[PDB]
Amino acid sequence: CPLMVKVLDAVRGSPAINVAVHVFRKAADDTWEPFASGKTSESGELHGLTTEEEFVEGIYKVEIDTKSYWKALGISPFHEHAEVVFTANDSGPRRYTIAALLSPYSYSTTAVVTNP
Amino acid sequence: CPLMVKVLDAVRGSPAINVAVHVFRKAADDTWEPFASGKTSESGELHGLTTEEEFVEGIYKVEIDTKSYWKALGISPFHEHAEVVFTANDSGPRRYTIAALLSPYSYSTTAVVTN
Amino acid sequence: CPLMVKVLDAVRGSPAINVAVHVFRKAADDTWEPFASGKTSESGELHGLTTEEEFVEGIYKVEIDTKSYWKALGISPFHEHAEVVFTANDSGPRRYTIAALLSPYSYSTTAVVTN
Amino acid sequence: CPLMVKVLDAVRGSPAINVAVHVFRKAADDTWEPFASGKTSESGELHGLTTEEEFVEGIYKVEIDTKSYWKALGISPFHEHAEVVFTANDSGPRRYTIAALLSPYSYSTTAVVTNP
Ligand SMILES: O=C(O)c1cccc(/C=C/c2ccc(O)cc2)c1
Ligand SMILES: O=C(O)c1cccc(/C=C/c2ccc(O)cc2)c1
Repeated sequence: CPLMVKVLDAVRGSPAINVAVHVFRKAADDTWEPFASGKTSESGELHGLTTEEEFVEGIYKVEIDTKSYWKALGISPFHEHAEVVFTANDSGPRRYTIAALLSPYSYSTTAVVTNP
Repeated sequence: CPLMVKVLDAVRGSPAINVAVHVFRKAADDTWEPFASGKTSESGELHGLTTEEEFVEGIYKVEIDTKSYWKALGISPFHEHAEVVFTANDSGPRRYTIAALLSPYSYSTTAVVTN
Repeated sequence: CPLMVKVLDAVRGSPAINVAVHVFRKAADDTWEPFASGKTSESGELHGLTTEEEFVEGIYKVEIDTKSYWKALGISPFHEHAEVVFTANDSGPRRYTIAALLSPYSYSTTAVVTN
Repeated sequence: CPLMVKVLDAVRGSPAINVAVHVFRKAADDTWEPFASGKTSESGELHGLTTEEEFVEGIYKVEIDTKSYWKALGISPFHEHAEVVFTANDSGPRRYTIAALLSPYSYSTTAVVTNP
């Protein structure tokens, strides 16, 4: 798993379950091409987005659909989504975990990057 | 001042000074059109981006150029930039402060919306 | 104003108003002695805690009563309070702002230290 | 594992390894009694602090020794430690993960609380 996403809910003190995530990769024409998508599990984790072969060098955008998440729980949140944009694999293959901690008017995101 | 941006540096414990910030408004065709921009001041703040008359309801994106900030400090960062995307709503309070707290591999952001 | 405290609410997107804050200074016997206290204002800020003359080098603790804040909003929170413990250092910049961003099961805190 | 601690480094984008953690529990006389201690592993996790039997109702303080961590890496940080104080098990046994994300002048902490 070269790319994993983990989402936590700071209101409930729980994993954020069933959060939609869309990943894009910048193409040669500078547009955002759809790359992979999925949703978080009961553990707040999303695995299996991509493979070592497919996850080449590039600029990637991980869009976490926080608004849709909060609305389903009866909260009208501030943000449309949380976007995480980064260059990947520019010094060879790495494993990336993108973590996000969500509140209705705030989020934090961090990356853990390891060398296989 | 319906929209203010404040940026802080979690490594040095200081305002993040001279950070480029670009604001975009989402157009009818879903593209992002430039709306306003500037650089944070010595206090890490950017005022005067827009006016009440111009800041109508709509979807806005605030892009903070965090990569350039870290590179100028000799620090290699993770993100290309920080992006804060939100809907302006007239029902809610009138003044929006978008705050961002920056680390090389992490950022947080919150909105303080008041009257 | 060598020491200011600012508290924000990440659920409502607002200042955290009327939050009790207590500051302690560590004594020679390692106990925490009361130093200053107050409640945050309508802007979520607490000014006037101390003076330059009184705020000497030492270890300080800022306790923010987050539990009472959430309970007053009908929300069950995790922490008893938020505690920020730090050393005041004369070598560094003169003004300390301790900021805290509150959620029911999480808080963040940063220091903005300036001249 | 009713109590687990996980620590991440926001400067390096990595687990925070070898971070000392001391847990205290408030006694009947209102003093903080030493309860358990340990340090984070290569994954930034600390397991095995306590047991279901030992981890009774109480007010607990988890002190994460962030200053000692940052100093070893050549950074003079702001905080002495990060303290996390909470009532545990007041509605029956729960599993607690205390997570902390560290920077030299800032930290964030969150709790994930699950029912076994
Ligand atoms: O709004 C101001 O005037 C203000 C002034 C000084 C500090 C801050 C901090 C905000 C913040 C953002 C994210 C986070 O995780 C913690 C704190 C805000
Ligand atoms: O890496 C994991 O598996 C993991 C597991 C459980 C919790 C977390 C939390 C991360 C986090 C993110 C943002 C923040 O502000 C504080 C903590 C990460």
